[PDB]
Amino acid sequence: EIDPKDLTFLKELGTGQFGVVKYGKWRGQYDVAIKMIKEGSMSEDEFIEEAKVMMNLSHEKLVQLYGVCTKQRPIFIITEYMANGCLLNYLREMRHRFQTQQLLEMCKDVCEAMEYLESKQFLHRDLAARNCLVNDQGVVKVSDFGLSRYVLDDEYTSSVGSKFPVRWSPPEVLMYSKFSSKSDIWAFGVLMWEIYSLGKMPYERFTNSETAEHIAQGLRLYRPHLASEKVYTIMYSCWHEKADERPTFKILLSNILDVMD
Amino acid sequence: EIDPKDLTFLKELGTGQFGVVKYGKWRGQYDVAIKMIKEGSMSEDEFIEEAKVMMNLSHEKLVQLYGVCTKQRPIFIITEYMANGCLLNYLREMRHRFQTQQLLEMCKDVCEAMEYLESKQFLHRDLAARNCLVNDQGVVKVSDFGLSRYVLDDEYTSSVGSKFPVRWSPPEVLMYSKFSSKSDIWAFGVLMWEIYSLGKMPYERFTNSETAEHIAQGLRLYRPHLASEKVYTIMYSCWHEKADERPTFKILLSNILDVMDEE
Amino acid sequence: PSTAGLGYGSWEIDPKDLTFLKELGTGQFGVVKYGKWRGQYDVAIKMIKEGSMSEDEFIEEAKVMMNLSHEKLVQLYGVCTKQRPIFIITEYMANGCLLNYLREMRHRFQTQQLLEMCKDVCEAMEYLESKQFLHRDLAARNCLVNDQGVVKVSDFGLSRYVLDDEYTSSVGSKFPVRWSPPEVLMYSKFSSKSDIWAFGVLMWEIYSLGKMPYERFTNSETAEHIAQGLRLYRPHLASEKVYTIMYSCWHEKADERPTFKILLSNILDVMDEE
Amino acid sequence: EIDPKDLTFLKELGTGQFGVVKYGKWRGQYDVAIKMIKEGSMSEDEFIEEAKVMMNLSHEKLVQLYGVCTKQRPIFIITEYMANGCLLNYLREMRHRFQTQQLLEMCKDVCEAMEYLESKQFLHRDLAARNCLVNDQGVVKVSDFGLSRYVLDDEYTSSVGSKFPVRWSPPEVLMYSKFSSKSDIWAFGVLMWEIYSLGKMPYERFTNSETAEHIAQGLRLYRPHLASEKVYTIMYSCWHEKADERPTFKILLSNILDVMDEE
Ligand SMILES: */C=C/C(=O)Nc1cc(Nc2cc(-c3cccc(NC(=O)c4ccc(C(C)(C)C)cc4)c3C)cn(C)c2=O)ccc1C(=O)N1CCOCC1
Ligand SMILES: */C=C\C(=O)Nc1cc(Nc2cc(-c3cccc(NC(=O)c4ccc(C(C)(C)C)cc4)c3C)cn(C)c2=O)ccc1C(=O)N1CCOCC1
Ligand SMILES: */C=C\C(=O)Nc1cc(Nc2cc(-c3cccc(NC(=O)c4ccc(C(C)(C)C)cc4)c3C)cn(C)c2=O)ccc1C(=O)N1CCOCC1
Ligand SMILES: */C=C\C(=O)Nc1cc(Nc2cc(-c3cccc(NC(=O)c4ccc(C(C)(C)C)cc4)c3C)cn(C)c2=O)ccc1C(=O)N1CCOCC1
Repeated sequence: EIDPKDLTFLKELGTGQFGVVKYGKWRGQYDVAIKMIKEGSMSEDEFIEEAKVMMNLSHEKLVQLYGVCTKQRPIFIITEYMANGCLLNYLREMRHRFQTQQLLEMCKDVCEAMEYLESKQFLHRDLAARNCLVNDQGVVKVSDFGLSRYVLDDEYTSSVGSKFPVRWSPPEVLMYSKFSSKSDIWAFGVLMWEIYSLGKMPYERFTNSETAEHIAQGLRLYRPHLASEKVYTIMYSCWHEKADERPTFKILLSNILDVMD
Repeated sequence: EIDPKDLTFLKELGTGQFGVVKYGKWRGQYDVAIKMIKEGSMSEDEFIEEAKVMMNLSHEKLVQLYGVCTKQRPIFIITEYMANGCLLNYLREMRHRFQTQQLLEMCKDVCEAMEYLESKQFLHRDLAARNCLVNDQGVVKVSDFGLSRYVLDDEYTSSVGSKFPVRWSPPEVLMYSKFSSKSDIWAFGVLMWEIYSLGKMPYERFTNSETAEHIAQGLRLYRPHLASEKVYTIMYSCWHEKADERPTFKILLSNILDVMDEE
Repeated sequence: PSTAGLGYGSWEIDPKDLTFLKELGTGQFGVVKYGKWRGQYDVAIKMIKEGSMSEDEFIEEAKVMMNLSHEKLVQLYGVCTKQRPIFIITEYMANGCLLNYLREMRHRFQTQQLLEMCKDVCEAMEYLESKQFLHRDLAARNCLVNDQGVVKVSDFGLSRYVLDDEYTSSVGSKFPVRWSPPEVLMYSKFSSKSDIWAFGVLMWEIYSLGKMPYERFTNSETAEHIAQGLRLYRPHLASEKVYTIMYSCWHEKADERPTFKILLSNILDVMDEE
Repeated sequence: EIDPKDLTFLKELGTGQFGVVKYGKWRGQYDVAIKMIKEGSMSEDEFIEEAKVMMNLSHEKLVQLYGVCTKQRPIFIITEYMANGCLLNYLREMRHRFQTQQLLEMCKDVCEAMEYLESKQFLHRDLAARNCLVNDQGVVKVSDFGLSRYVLDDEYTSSVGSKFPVRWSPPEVLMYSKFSSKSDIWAFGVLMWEIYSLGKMPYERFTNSETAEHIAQGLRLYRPHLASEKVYTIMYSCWHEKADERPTFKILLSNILDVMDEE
């Protein structure tokens, strides 16, 4: 719960699924991003009671949420800042000409966060590159975890809506709307592909409708040019037909660790 | 050698590095493709002189040489016709909608062919999907083997020419132009990638001179969409930096089969 | 970028009203699919792949294209630009590519049928010529057939927007060398008259029932030799009267080539002569 | 058309209805302000095809449009640069404390501009001190005249919108969306009130809904303290309920000129 005395508004980050997001300083001290929830976008009545659970999710590879402004419509959601912005925007730029070692740490940065969330029995529900944000330390973090539950937008919420993350959804979500820890695993593997493909669109020559059938039909994404054969086996592992035969994040962390050292 | 009196020139099959290619009937029964070897394209003495070592080569998966015509200028080279045409054009097509089991088998037909050459100590020196043709039965065959030896274009034979097969070549060729079966091995792996990717150009967004630097800095290609985790493993194995650590075609054919038992 | 603020109107289609049904193959801009719009209309939908198109240029300028309406053009319904990839939505031609249709030895024409195909295209081209719009890649591969067997011209003026160096440059692998006049090959001088040159070649493609022009030569050899005045011979199933029309398209001097209007008049005269 | 290669982007000047505006220089010389038009904020096709009429509007007291950059996105609109910024701020300074003569001279500058637009059958349609700028010479000039027509925002275009200029609109605009020379006249009187009140908001203790209701009941702005009776008579003449009894900018300029000789 953040009083707005601390809150200065400096520059705007973008307008997101919940409307406008801003960056400033909270406490004239700790740099923040500032979600200014647009009215009617969010199930705030749902969000408020949860919010304790969400505030008690602490990890260094998570974009922590410092607090809320509940004594206003809009509500303000305050998060830590990532000054290097979108993972996707970052991945695409070849100016780094990113090293393979780099991309792998980037997967590790995420797996770390997801392992924590997994042990918290907490689901992202929408794990993608776009929902990852990079900081001044070149460190990538997971954002907007479990906030999908409160989206009021029929295109987003619905499995055939314009906004539903079909390309990150496992066989079961697409069919039975069955979200589990393992549906989180399916998305992480696709993120891994996004990272290795340096910002390429998954299934880019398929539409959302077509993607959703051929996922059932059994086909899968490529091994991106920069992935080793092992590095691929790890991502592909996320993609087992039966969800109970996919690894946990914990498992994926060990496989990833093996590869580095 | 063939009597040119037994060749009838029918349709066109386009043009090649030594010029035009035709299709015809040899003796009026064997349907054949004739190369006509244009002026200055080929090292002509130092062709027919080895030719018997290219001629005597026979395998189910190589496109068969039938002969030549050398008493005449330009010389003819007479080869087995392939209906289903270019691997690279065959591959791309929607009408096939290629099954992954279909790609690996096509990888098997190519590897079988390469292994036989390996046995007979015969380099190809330009292996790629552009250099494979498809018969009526969707059988893949490798052609034009050894012909890179006699080519009289510098752009083709010079590492940096605007023809040189840069995207299909190993570090030891790109930097010191050293050819063995292992640079023929490097070529197969890229070919697998071509097949699994349905006709994508390798290293598409890098130019030939750029790629020639980049592969020489350690990196490679993306295992294609339809490429399995184990399937990539084979194709990758071909791209070892030290040529010794790359596999033989004989091992590859086994590895492919062992995926074949399962997949 | 998108179409907002540009006054496209109904040309900016809401993709929610699109159904995707089958793949149709790939072109220079990537995948194309077949589908329905509003549950009522057969369409083809291009999905513009990344890096393939000068999207900013296309969007600013595409209102001219959308306003092209002729029964012999494969007309554009509209675009979806509030998203990526962009969708280009056009009418569906059920009988597909012209060359396969011609090459179909399963179908055997009267020659009068081939001339009618030439007329259809000429009519499409005369219209474009009237609107001062260059097609820039007229070729049989870029012609489609409806279920009445009518031939229509596709993908006019979209060449402007390709980013592939090899397609754009006259020295490139994908450039339409066999359909280009000397002034295009030597000087990159595009005009209504390069479209005329191409049309003559297209007529040759039709009357040869789908042969590739100059195919004994490479792209670079063809370029060199045309500049040396090489011209295509008369297809066997082509009369001298017909051959004369296509041949007229190939005068070395652009100014001496006919207009599409002149060509249409010539084609009608042959039809009506005999 | 302006070649943007000729333009430098040297300072940001905040954000308007169409988005960001920046300070810059044109061809090394001219000081310029550049509107970078936000996508979907403007009906750009409509503006462009009438834009010539605007460009040619030439008067000393108008913020001159110099040109446009449209072979692009975002589109640019390039104008004269005004150093002392928006009038409303300038007025709200006792850092500058005006004589009343300065205030009247401000009214005359605007009235001169309006008389010219009025002569061109061109409506401003959003005249207010917010849309008036002051150059380094202390001249007030009218800005963004006619650009209201091209706004894509129902909040601004709708009479009951949150952004609509309710406080500057005559009853026939509020009731009937009837814009004319006479609507610009009413707005001008409100603008004179803004000037003499040193930037107070008109009808301050009423909301837009209240203001509309009440002006139809005949509520009128009171005489600002620095405004003489003769000046108040002039602004008030702007506010007749019946549009055809409001003066012209020609008549208003004459009255202002008369006060200046005498007062
Ligand atoms: C107002 C604070 C101030 O002093 N600003 C300032 C301005 C200038 N010069 C200047 C500014 C602008 C400008 C900048 C932003 C936004 C707009 N408005 C629009 O673009 C716009 C208005 C209305 C409409 C409607 C269609 C009517 C709704 C549409 C768009 C404008 C106009 C434009 N020009 C040409 C300028 O010259 C300079 C300096 C300042 C300033 O900040 N200071 C001046 C000196 O003391 C320091 C502060
Ligand atoms: C790809 C754009 C980008 O890189 N932006 C960017 C961000 C940034 N820092 C941060 C931005 C945000 C932020 C801003 C706008 C919108 C959102 N998203 C949501 O609000 C949101 C998303 C998804 C959901 C669901 C629940 C999953 C559906 C809900 C809400 C966000 C997150 C947030 N934080 C914490 C940021 O730190 C900095 C800089 C940029 C940027 O544009 N660039 C930086 C790199 O170079 C310049 C470009
Ligand atoms: C993809 C179009 C296609 O299908 N072509 C096609 C091929 C075909 N069968 C044969 C083609 C050739 C042939 C034709 C031209 C050029 C070459 N290459 C060379 O001559 C050559 C290549 C490389 C080198 C080096 C050594 C690398 C330098 C030298 C020379 C070739 C090989 C040859 N043979 C023997 C063929 O059988 C038949 C038919 C087609 C074809 O046009 N179609 C296929 C069926 O549908 C209709 C269209
Ligand atoms: C020859 C195969 C065939 O018949 N295909 C076919 C097509 C069809 N109808 C349509 C196809 C397309 C279409 C599909 C893919 C790619 C393209 N090309 C481009 O998008 C393109 C072309 C040129 C350019 C430049 C810029 C000029 C270089 C860019 C892009 C096209 C055009 C489009 N429309 C509108 C179609 O209607 C229907 C059916 C078939 C087909 O498979 N058959 C025909 C009927 O018998 C069965 C087989």
